[PDB]
Amino acid sequence: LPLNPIPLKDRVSMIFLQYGQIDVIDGAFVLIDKTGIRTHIPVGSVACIMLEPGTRVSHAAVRLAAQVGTLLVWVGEAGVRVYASGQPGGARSDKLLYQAKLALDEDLRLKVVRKMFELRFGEPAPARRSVEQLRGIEGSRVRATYALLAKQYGVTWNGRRYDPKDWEKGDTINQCISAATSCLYGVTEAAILAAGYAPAIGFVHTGKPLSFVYDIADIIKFDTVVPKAFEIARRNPGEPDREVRLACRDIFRSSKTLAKLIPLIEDVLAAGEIQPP
Amino acid sequence: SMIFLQYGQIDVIDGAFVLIDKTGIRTHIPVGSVACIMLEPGTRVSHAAVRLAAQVGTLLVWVGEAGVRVYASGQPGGARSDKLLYQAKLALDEDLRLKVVRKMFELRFGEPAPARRSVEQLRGIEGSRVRATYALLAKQYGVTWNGDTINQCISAATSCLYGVTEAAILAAGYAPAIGFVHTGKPLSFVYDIADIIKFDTVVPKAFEIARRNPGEPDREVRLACRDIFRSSKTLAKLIPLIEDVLAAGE
Amino acid sequence: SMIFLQYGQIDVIDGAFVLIDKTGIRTHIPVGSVACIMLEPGTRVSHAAVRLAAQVGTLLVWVGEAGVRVYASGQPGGARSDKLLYQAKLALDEDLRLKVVRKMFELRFGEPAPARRSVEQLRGIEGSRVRATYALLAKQYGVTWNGRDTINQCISAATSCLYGVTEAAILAAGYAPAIGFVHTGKPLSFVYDIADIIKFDTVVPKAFEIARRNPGEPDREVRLACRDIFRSSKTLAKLIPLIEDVLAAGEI
Amino acid sequence: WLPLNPIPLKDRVSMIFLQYGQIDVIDGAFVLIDKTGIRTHIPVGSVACIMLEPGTRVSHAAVRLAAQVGTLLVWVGEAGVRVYASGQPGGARSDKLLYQAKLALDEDLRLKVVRKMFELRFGEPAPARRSVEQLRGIEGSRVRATYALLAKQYGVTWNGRRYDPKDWGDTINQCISAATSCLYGVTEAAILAAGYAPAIGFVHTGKPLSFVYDIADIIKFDTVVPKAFEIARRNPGEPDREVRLACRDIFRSSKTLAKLIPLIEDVLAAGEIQP
Amino acid sequence: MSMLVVVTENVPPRLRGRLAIWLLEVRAGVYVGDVSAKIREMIWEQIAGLAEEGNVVMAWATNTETGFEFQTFGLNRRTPVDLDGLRLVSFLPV
Amino acid sequence: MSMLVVVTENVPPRLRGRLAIWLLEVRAGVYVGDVSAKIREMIWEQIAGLAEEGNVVMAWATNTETGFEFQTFGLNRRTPVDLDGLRLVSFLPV
DNA sequence: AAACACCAGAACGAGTAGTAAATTGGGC
DNA sequence: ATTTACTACTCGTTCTGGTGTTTCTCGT
Ligand SMILES: [Mg+2]
Ligand SMILES: [Mg+2]
Ligand SMILES: [Mg+2]
Ligand SMILES: [Mg+2]
Ligand SMILES: [Mg+2]
Repeated sequence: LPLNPIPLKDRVSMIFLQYGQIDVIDGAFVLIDKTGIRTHIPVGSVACIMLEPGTRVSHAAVRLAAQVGTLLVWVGEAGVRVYASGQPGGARSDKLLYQAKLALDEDLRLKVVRKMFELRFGEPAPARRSVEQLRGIEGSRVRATYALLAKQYGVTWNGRRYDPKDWEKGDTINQCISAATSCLYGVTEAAILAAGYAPAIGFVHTGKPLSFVYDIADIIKFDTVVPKAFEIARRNPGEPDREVRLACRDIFRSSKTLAKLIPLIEDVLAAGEIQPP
Repeated sequence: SMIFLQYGQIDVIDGAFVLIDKTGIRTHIPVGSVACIMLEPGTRVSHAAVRLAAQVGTLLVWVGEAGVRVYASGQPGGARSDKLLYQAKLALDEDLRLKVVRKMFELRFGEPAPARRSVEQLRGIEGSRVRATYALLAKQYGVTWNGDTINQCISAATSCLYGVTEAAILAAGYAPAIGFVHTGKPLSFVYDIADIIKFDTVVPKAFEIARRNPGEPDREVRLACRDIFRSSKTLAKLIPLIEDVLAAGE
Repeated sequence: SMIFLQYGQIDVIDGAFVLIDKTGIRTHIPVGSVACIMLEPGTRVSHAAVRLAAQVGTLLVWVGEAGVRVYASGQPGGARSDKLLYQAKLALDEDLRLKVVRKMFELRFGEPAPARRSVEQLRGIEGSRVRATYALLAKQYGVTWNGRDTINQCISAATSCLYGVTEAAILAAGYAPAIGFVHTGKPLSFVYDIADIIKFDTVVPKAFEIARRNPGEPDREVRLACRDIFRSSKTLAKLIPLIEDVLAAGEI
Repeated sequence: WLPLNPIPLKDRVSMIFLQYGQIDVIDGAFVLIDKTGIRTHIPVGSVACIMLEPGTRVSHAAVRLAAQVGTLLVWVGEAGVRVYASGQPGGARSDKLLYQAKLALDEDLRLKVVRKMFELRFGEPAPARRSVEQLRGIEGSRVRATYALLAKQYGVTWNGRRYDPKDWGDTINQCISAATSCLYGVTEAAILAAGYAPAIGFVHTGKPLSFVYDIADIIKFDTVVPKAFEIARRNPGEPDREVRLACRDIFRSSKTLAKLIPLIEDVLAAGEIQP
Repeated sequence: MSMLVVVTENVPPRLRGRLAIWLLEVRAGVYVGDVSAKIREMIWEQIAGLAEEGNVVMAWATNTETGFEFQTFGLNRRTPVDLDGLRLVSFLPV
Repeated sequence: MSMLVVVTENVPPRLRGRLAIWLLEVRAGVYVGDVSAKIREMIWEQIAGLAEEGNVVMAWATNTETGFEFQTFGLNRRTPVDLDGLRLVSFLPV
């Protein structure tokens, strides 16, 4: 009786765990609190598990998460990803060389980037523009999206501030966007690994160990995830993290993000015209 | 370098990496000077420890005992863009692929491969050499060999070898799925490296155990491999070997 | 012809209706003198008993004690095709309906209804007399009356008991409880019509008697009293011929 | 404090057959205790009709519970024929009863209803200026053709319709009589719940279930009867059980319970009088 | 119409029998059925009214990605927990 | 993908934890989830394989007349009965 | 005759330290 | 240090047979 992972589209989006030790009481994921309450967690029915500060994971627990193919993410403030673990063996050889070959050749790389551009904005990019130039186009379009979303919900907008120091305490808007995109990067990384590709090999983003995660996520981030973050910031709640967590998943549910994630990568890589595996 | 941790909790009590023993003794661990940390069974890692490990850029790999089994590794799907793409470059191009195979062959038998041979042709030689080696080993440890307690021991032995080999590949920063001699398998590169040092130590130890014909050959081989991997620092000596192989791809 | 059976199983041991008692004593019942069988609480009917009842055309009705409440009856929606349409014809036609109502009025108060009055107009006379009747009985007994506390609780419990035997009579007669002349639209409209005729004759004054002593559990005390009345006075028995007489005035 | 109301009939299971045991109300619910003393809870809810086969003894309280949840109780004979039935004594709608009655009393209106039944059944209008007896005669000739057609289509040895169990190892008539009986079961249960009278019929008259026969015959050959030929084709053991099992699939697939109530109102609509 | 599951503990015989009017009792205190939205709500009204000092949990299928929703009555050793909208269940100690 | 419910009795700890990998354990031995057909069948493989002297009943939502279907493993006080295709459950007397 | 309200005991299963053993379910 | 196999033992729920009661949960 071997233990194999279930299809990712058939899973729950994400779970956040904090303040307790993680054990494997008789074959299953358990979270024991400081007061000693036990909480069984269905790791087979969860695409991604987020580990907040205060958690201590046992060796066997990490092992179980890999068998059922569940990505484990240690997160920081506003849900920023710190570390992650998973089945290192998991990856398709035919698909790895496919992604790599598409990335190494500049001509092939450019075709892939244009596909990302087209799928993201809904229109083809101007001809004979380089990656650096599309990146410039990207930024201009993004600033407009921020402004439009601000006007639609009634949010005080001063600009995108990435580091938590630059947040004006009562700002709550940037904390929501950074927390929202973090949730998307979580399930996206889990999707890429399950798809059998490398998260490190990117076309638009390069050099970063999660460049491909950023490439894929950016395409649909403002389509669903980010606008949901503005909804939360409008009401200005006490615990913006939780409401965003709840908000992003509901979006993932209605839009069937997990189901449409796997075909998107292959759709993107197809633009290279190299024979798909 | 590298460090092995077993039977204890990993925390950040007051500013430093610590391993808490069953006796409650604290053991300071420098997060500097550690490319990779291998977590043997019985270990519990705290969130703060993982955070610190990420800051100093230390790879976390969940291994079995003495790295015999790979179960999970940090930064899944590689973390180094340049090393994965380097490895990819060597495998995609036929000319570079052959150069890498020849180095594997030379490091394996202790002598350069015959000239103007292709990868497929070199694969035929290897198979011939391996079966001959098995026969010779059979004669040395008085074991009846046909190609069954002997195979059960060998199959258990190579599994142990695949563990430290994969752990080395991960620590080196390369992909286990991208192989030169073996291809298509998700651990193709593991098999490539493991075959090089397979008959140097592990397999002759497997024949030794099957020779005594014990009740639990599986456990004894795994435990024996554990003892070997630790004392000989096989995992430690594997990583420089790996980089030497891909360097040959020039 | 009708029979009440209680506390026993109904089988067909040796060709005929038998009632097996708790003492194991058999009570043989002939198939002739049983047009309808009333099943009081505590009774268990066998399949064979039901089969025989169907052959001889015997109606089976599940009732409470002395027909105080009906729960289920054999032959649901209807049984006799001709009687359903007979009652319907009398209710649909305004001229025939008016004749039936006048018969109800006359039998109830003991005097002929006023001339040139319609059904709607006759309802107004009825309501005034009923309200007056409640008041008169109130002074006759020692109960404080203000209109339709513990006084109403007794009366409402009484009329429910009365509606039980009335519906049981209607079913045994083979008519529909839903087709009414004075009351309409309600699924028990015909029950209310007949019940009002004999309501103040026995039942209601007994409710005032109970309310006078003001005993514990007034609801229960009233129900049992009604049971005793229905049995000793054979209320259910005298209702059925009364019913057909009422509908008869509608045709001639 | 404890109200007990019936659930919509279309949301129920069509039928259940019970045999050889006593029926009690152990703590509020329908139970069937066999001679060996095993208890079998029966949900009287989620069951449009309950069939009581020989060997069953029903308690007074059991009949009471069945009536509250609006479940029709049917005592059945050989091959599932119908003997007796019990249900809410009242439980009928005055507006609907008088509607049906008015349509039956008026000679002209009655004929309009009959013609509608013919049209819905065969899929084509009835011949003009034909009486009830004459339309009834046309009906028979076509049915006889249907029997022959159904027999050849399913490869069943056909010699004719035998109603009495005396006249039939030929399993085909036992299946047809058992199949239509199941249909008559849910039909009677539907009519009562709808608030109409099973006794007031337009095509069928004189029978205590004349209206049941009228409604059931319209859709009888659309689904139920041809399914009986399928069972008889294989000529299996326990023909009764297989037919009942087959009928369940039909009532489900054809959504019979759901389509039964609108059928009555659609038929009576032909009267041209406002329901 | 969606699937329904009711699990009862320490409830009076009235409720146990009541649930047996519509639902199938596969195990002791475990009822299964397929009811509409209204009937389900009517089932719960029967539960909250007829259960005393007892604890009941009812789960029905919905269109959330978990595929179902559950609500509890009374107190139990196992209490449901809300993890950012996702509801699991914890085990309380002594 | 349909709703799933697994009720276990006298089963070894191996199975209870295994079921807790995919399903939610609302009550002691009562698991709830919403899995696909393919997954449901693999869970049953886990049940029939890890249970031996224990009894399990699993009910899932379908397009059958009950709206759901259930199958049992091992022997229990409550045994299912086939009433002309419609399957309920009986209570055996010691 | 059938059914229900009340309760502590008998039976039965789940939860719980105790003992012990492992660090484990294949090969390329 | 972490996890599992294994067993009575404690705790807790179901089932049940002892008391006794009712024929019952209303209004046109
Ligand atoms: Mg970007
Ligand atoms: Mg739990
Ligand atoms: Mg029972
Ligand atoms: Mg222990
Ligand atoms: Mg008793």
